[PDB]
Amino acid sequence: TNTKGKRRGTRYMFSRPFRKHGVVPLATYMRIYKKGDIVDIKGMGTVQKGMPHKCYHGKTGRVYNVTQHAVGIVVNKQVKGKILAKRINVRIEHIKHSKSRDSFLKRVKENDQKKKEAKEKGTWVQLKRQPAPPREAHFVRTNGKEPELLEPIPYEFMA
Amino acid sequence: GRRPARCYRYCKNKPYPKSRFCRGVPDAKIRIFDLGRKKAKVDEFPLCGHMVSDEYEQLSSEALEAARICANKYMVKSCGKDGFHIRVRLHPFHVIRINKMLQTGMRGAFGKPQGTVARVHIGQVIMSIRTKLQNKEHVVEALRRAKFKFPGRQKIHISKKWGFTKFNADEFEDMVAEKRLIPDGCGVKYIPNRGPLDKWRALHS
Amino acid sequence: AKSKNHTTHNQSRKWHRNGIKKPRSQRYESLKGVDPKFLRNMRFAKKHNKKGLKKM
Amino acid sequence: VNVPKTRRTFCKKCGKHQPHKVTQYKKGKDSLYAQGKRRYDRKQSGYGGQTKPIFRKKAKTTKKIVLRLECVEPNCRSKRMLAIKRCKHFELGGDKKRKGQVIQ
RNA sequence: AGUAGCUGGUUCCCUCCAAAGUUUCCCUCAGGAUAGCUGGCGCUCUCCGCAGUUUUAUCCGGUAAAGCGAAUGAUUAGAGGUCUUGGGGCCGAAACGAUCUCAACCUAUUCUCAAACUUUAAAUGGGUAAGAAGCCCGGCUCGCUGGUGUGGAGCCGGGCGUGGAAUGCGAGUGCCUAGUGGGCCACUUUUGGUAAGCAGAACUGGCGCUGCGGGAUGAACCGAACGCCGGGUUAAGGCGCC
RNA sequence: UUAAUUAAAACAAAGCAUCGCGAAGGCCCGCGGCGGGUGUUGACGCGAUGUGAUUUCUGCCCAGUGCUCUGAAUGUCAAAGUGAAGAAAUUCAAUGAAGCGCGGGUAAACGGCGGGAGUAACUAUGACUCUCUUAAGGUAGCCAAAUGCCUCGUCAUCUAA
RNA sequence: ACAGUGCCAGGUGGGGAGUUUGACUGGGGCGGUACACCUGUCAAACGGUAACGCAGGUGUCCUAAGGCGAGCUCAGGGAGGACAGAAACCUCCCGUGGAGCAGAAGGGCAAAAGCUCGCUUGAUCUUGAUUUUCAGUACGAAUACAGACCGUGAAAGCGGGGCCUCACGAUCCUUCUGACCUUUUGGGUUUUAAGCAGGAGGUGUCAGAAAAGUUACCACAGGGAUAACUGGCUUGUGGCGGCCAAGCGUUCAUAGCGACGUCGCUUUUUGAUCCUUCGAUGUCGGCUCUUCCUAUCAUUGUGAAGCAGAAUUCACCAAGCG
RNA sequence: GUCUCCGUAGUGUAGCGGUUAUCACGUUCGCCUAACACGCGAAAGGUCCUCGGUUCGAAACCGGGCGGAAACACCA
RNA sequence: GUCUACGGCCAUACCACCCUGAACGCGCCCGAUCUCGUCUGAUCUCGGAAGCUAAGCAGGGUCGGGCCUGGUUAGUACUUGGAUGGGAGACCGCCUGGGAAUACCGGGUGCUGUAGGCUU
Ligand SMILES: [Mg+2]
Ligand SMILES: [Mg+2]
Ligand SMILES: [Mg+2]
Ligand SMILES: [Mg+2]
Ligand SMILES: [Mg+2]
Ligand SMILES: [Mg+2]
Ligand SMILES: [Mg+2]
Ligand SMILES: [Mg+2]
Ligand SMILES: [Mg+2]
Ligand SMILES: [Mg+2]
Ligand SMILES: [Mg+2]
Ligand SMILES: [Mg+2]
Ligand SMILES: [Mg+2]
Ligand SMILES: [Mg+2]
Ligand SMILES: [Mg+2]
Ligand SMILES: [Mg+2]
Ligand SMILES: [Mg+2]
Ligand SMILES: [Mg+2]
Ligand SMILES: [Mg+2]
Ligand SMILES: [Mg+2]
Ligand SMILES: [Mg+2]
Ligand SMILES: [Mg+2]
Ligand SMILES: [Mg+2]
Ligand SMILES: [Mg+2]
Ligand SMILES: [Mg+2]
Ligand SMILES: [Mg+2]
Ligand SMILES: [Mg+2]
Ligand SMILES: [Mg+2]
Ligand SMILES: [Mg+2]
Ligand SMILES: [Mg+2]
Ligand SMILES: [Mg+2]
Ligand SMILES: [Mg+2]
Ligand SMILES: [Mg+2]
Ligand SMILES: [Mg+2]
Ligand SMILES: [Mg+2]
Ligand SMILES: [Mg+2]
Ligand SMILES: [Mg+2]
Ligand SMILES: [Mg+2]
Ligand SMILES: [Mg+2]
Ligand SMILES: [Mg+2]
Ligand SMILES: [Mg+2]
Ligand SMILES: [Mg+2]
Ligand SMILES: [Mg+2]
Ligand SMILES: [Mg+2]
Ligand SMILES: [Mg+2]
Ligand SMILES: [Mg+2]
Ligand SMILES: [Zn+2]
Repeated sequence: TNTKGKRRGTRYMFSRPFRKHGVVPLATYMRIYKKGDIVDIKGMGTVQKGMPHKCYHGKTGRVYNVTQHAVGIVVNKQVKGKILAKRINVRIEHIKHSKSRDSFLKRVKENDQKKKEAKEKGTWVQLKRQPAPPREAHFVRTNGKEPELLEPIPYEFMA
Repeated sequence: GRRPARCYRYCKNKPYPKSRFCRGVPDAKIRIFDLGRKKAKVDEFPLCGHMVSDEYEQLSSEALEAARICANKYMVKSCGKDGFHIRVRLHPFHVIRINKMLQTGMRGAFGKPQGTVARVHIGQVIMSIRTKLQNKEHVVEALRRAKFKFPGRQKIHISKKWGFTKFNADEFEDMVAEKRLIPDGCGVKYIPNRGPLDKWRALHS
Repeated sequence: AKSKNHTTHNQSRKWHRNGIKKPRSQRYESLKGVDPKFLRNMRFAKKHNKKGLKKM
Repeated sequence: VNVPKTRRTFCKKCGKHQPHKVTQYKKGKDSLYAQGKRRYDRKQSGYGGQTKPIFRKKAKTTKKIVLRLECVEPNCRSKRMLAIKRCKHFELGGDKKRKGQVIQ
């Protein structure tokens, strides 16, 4: 069997990328984390304090508590047939603001602007996204050039 | 002394080199990979034939040593001891184990090193011979005779590259004239249009 | 005698019979585990909310 | 392991850091009139033989060292037990280490 | 009527639902407890929520491949330098004087490699988001923070419904609970082993619990899953005769 | 002698050799006693072992384990008794039966009884020597023996084999 | 006045009594520990994932090797300098870590996490929350805080052990520490004793019995979950047979052989496995008797020889008869 | 095969993490003797089996090889 | 055009060598009384202002090494899902989708925030 060691199997997971070792850039500590923020957890081997456990590496959760150095994150974890909402205390070196919602918050403002504007013009504008539709009919101009004929090439043993 | 080569024909295990974890591996049967006139310049031997594996299998170091002898002896007989240069292109790095029985049985069955093999892919060159153009038939026969020391299926193929270089023979002569290639013993160095211009001054002076 | 050691075979089939349900979500989440110093003030803030009742 | 014979640590009676004398803790001798020893004597009397287990399969080769601290404050003289990790060799107030010295 | 975690047996019908051989602990390994898997009783709503699916964004990863004229490790061949060292020589009065010659060294190349190597780096995959529990305004509380009526959190009032990707589907919740806790097989991946109808894993699907058409025959293959019937048509397989 | 698969080389035996005991005793029975057997006995006896007629012999070892003998000279050592402290419970101390430790004896008590190297004027052996070594280092005998793996040992005899 | 007897106490006491004499495990035993832990790999790019799988480590060590601050920069190399040389010490230069950080390995680390100094005891006192294993229990270890006391620094800060991943232990009992503490039963004082909270004494089979053999005189309940025959899969080993052709054969590869290699076949060897049989399939050998195979020793008919004859060798059809 | 153990002058052997690598025999030199032996006074001589590692320092401590010697291999 | 102080991202910014630097800066530089620290006022600390861009630093250059980014490698290698496909096997082809990395070839060589200077 395997060991129950806390950091087993993190040889590559927690190591630093190639030629990106050494000092931690200080903008890592200047990020502002509020209650309700979505953050992606990514353990960093340079700082050994407040390390998330390996199972939380690559997961995204919500901030519920902010201390001087860490935050409390409610992150889902699947254990067999159930998913538990787990609360982990992670130092802010091992997290980053998630962009997963920014595309949504961009759309809301665009939605809220368009909804307001269209209303005062008495017009209807699409607000819901749609899946990419089938391409519509179009013309392809030859420009008096016959398409180049293609043929399969003969086999060649380039051994 | 050793098991028949059918017992280790196929690449069933991950590569198992001789390392600090696999210790006590006996020496491989094949220790020489180049014989003949190794020192011939690039231009003396333009022709190059290959023995190319048509199978994905394991070739034992004993078969590589035997084939090398079989191919080399013919070349000496038909082209002279200085009319060719042979290069075995496979090195037996994968170690094969043995679980030696006489009795525990299958308890603690992990085996001890027994030998070494080369893992060869489909289309991978096994050994190469370069010589003069007129010796084309003698290369093919030398490699045809060496196919009988190996398991599986091999193909003899006369390369379109010049000698043991990576450059086509139909344009190697011009590339040397234009100084894109510089003879460097058995092979050629490639000179790009890059780097310090003092190199260009040296070549062109 | 010897027997089988371990398997998770048939386990995802069992987990999905009653569904792998996500945790239940309520609009009000408990303040368990938040900073004690922060929580002490939030209680003082709630306690004196009635002071500004008339102004509101 | 080498531990100083004094340390300035927290005293619970004084409620502040104070100098303490450090010694090793030694198990006291057993009373004959502890309820557990009295109950044992009664259960062990008469016939029947041994009535409680006798532990044989010892495995540990060391003990946890317990420091006995005593507040030097004349009026307080409180005490406290402070256990440290396992060690085969323990001494109090041994010679301190030195660096850059010739090892004769 | 000794005990038996062990062998044997355990008595009418129909109807509905329907498993497990796995997790952890146990002087635990032919057994229990425990979670999972089942059943029953319902109840709270409904006629928004959810999903073994994709889409769109957004993160996570170090396997496959590749690389070794990139680090670590292993490894073949020549070539050019060379006094910075050595062995052969070799002319000597002899020295770093001369003369070569073969090695070690250095410099560009070159063949071949890695489960316990790696700069690169997939496919499949794992999280998260895709709104009303939202957004935007005005105010109030604070013993927290503080150059600042600053920050942060909470609370009160008000305004906004094009319910803000596709598709499908009614959901949520609580008690009590049996049997099981010997499995085995196949595609693919995969460890040991010469290999095994061998031993051991991952994923999914099966057999076990399951008939039926086909593979002559057959637990698992291929097709297809079953109330009692008539007609039609098929699948996989077939159409000399049986 | 194993009734009913073993008749024997097993058991017994005479012979031999040890051991305890002089009776308030040895050995043994018995829940019990002024109990009982040996014992209607008394060392040429009774009790307990080993070996196994005769013949010839029975080597060395008391380190081990046993058995045994000496003991205030004397470490440990229970209860009771003695002394001190205390309000007492209690605590402490001094003292110190056997037995263990300590020292002798004992193998017809259980048992035990080596290794390396060199060396004689051909070769081989090696009487001889050096060395490590235990409580002795297997003596007289005897042997491929019912005991020797290698092993169907080697030589001779017995056979055509 | 002892024998002796009664009752206590110490010794002896397999004469006798009762009981125990682990588990995993390619049968069991012997051997190992895969039984509690940790690193890399397996492992199939989230996590998880097995074997008596692979390579290793663990039961410790540290008054500093803990804490803070400052100052420095390491391995190696090049070139110089009395004795001095391969290697002593001094100087300059290059040096991305090729060193060091207690230990196994992996990660991490350069005005530092290393080296050297100065000061120190955050290795202290205290309540909850969380993470890891997980049943979302315990322990262990670890993470954010909160309250005190402190250290350090000019200060921001940092520190409640060791840069991170291991380094450890329930109930009952005993022992120590703590309070102007509670109880000590009709009340009061005082010893004692018991409570309450926190440490320690230990269970390594590490969620924690107190434990030696032998049975061929053996017993019962079971087991084909499991060994000793046959049979079955496999064929390493055994046996038999090809292919290439370096050589041997005076000459001459192939009359006859044949290295280095390599491809098969067989189930008259031994293994490996454990599918059937443990409410029983009689376990070696011989004797006797029938039958079948061919991988042919003889015989019939043949081809080839390094076949003069004779004898012999190789090959073919071939198992009728021996 | 599993388990345990051992390699030190020419021979047999000690070595209680810092030794001028112990002891005896042996060998070489000088006395003694007419000469040998015995005896007396002196001298030399260890690839600490080999590779690697921790250690300020390894013959010693820890791993891997190379030789070697014991103990087991049972139930059928 | 540009610098100084403090920065963010952290080589398009690094490394090597060469050329040029107006003004203000930053420096080198000159001393050791004081503060402070050294075997040594070299460093550190302090007091200065004779000299110089020599150096650091800034800008530029090199068929420069590196680094960054494209192309090729290549719809290749690998890969999800499918077949009563092939083949004795080893393995391979096809169907439905995804889709790399060297060598080799090209291009580039810091951007920028706050505050304060210089530059008719
Ligand atoms: Mg394998
Ligand atoms: Mg099971
Ligand atoms: Mg009693
Ligand atoms: Mg009964
Ligand atoms: Mg049982
Ligand atoms: Mg237990
Ligand atoms: Mg059963
Ligand atoms: Mg991996
Ligand atoms: Mg690969
Ligand atoms: Mg299987
Ligand atoms: Mg069943
Ligand atoms: Mg079913
Ligand atoms: Mg079915
Ligand atoms: Mg059929
Ligand atoms: Mg019909
Ligand atoms: Mg038919
Ligand atoms: Mg009888
Ligand atoms: Mg009879
Ligand atoms: Mg006797
Ligand atoms: Mg004696
Ligand atoms: Mg004897
Ligand atoms: Mg004798
Ligand atoms: Mg007894
Ligand atoms: Mg008994
Ligand atoms: Mg067992
Ligand atoms: Mg995976
Ligand atoms: Mg520092
Ligand atoms: Mg604090
Ligand atoms: Mg430290
Ligand atoms: Mg209990
Ligand atoms: Mg009273
Ligand atoms: Mg018997
Ligand atoms: Mg027996
Ligand atoms: Mg059998
Ligand atoms: Mg064979
Ligand atoms: Mg010949
Ligand atoms: Mg079976
Ligand atoms: Mg089986
Ligand atoms: Mg039967
Ligand atoms: Mg029968
Ligand atoms: Mg025939
Ligand atoms: Mg100027
Ligand atoms: Mg100066
Ligand atoms: Mg200049
Ligand atoms: Mg360039
Ligand atoms: Mg710039
Ligand atoms: Zn005090």
